Amino acid sequence: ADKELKFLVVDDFSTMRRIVRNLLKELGFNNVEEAEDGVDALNKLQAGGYGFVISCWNMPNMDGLELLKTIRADGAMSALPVLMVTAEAKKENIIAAAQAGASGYVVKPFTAATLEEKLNKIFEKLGM
Repeated sequence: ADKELKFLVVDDFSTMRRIVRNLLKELGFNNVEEAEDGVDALNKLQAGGYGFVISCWNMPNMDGLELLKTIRADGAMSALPVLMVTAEAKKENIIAAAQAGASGYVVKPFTAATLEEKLNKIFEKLGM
C-alpha cells in the first residue's frame, strides 16, 4: 500500500481519534485528518484527496452507517475504503455494515498489529 494514503479518522471522541492516528503513525501512515461526526466527515471528504476512511459506528447527528451509505452512493468516492470501528461486536451491526459495503469492521480496543491486519486485507481486497 501507499504509506502516503490520506486517511480520515472519524469519531466524536477526540481520544479515540488520537489512538487511531497514533496506531496508523506506528504503521507508517502519517497522512491523517480527523472528523467528529458523519457530517463533518462528508464536508472533509468533499474537499477531496482522501484514500481511506476509518469510522466509529456510533456518532451523533450522522453515525458510521449513514456516513458509509452516503459515501457508497457518491459517484466520486463510491469505492473509498471504509473500515468501521466499534466497541461492541453485534451480529446485526456487522451484517448491516457488510451489506452497506463496509470494507471491514474491527472491535476496539485494537493494537497496531490488529489494525495492520485489517488494513492489509482491505488493501489486497482492493488490489491497493
